[PDB]
Amino acid sequence: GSSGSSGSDSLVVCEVDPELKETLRKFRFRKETNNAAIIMKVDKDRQMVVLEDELQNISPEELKLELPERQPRFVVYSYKYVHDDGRVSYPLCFIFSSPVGCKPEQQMMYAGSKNRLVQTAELTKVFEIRTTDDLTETWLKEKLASGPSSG
Repeated sequence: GSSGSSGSDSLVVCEVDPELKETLRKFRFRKETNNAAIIMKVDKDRQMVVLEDELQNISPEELKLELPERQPRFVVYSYKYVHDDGRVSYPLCFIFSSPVGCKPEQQMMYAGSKNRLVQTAELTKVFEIRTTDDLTETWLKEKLASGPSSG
């Protein structure tokens, strides 16, 4: 992690909207049993993270399509992993949608509030996708299984 440059230690960290905070607490304990995703954004007007969209019964291939191509935002995908003996749990993870074609003025808004939004949802698993394309059934199940491959 050398490639890159920095200067001052401060960003435009945003708060965790009250209307959203619940969305997370509920998502983690929702009355569902399928794969669902939650895309949240940050309003520059209220410098606070607010829900943007919520899709249910969607695969790791559709979410990537729902995401933009040059706009940073938060995304909480809930996959369903099975065992074998007859046990299946849904390992909720935090998918940070951060493309390489967006502006450094916005990306920061999410890069600085990311920890805040995540910490709010209480997600022990957080991943960063360099691009929607990355968000693939595999690239996803790979992180859950047991860490990705190299890097």
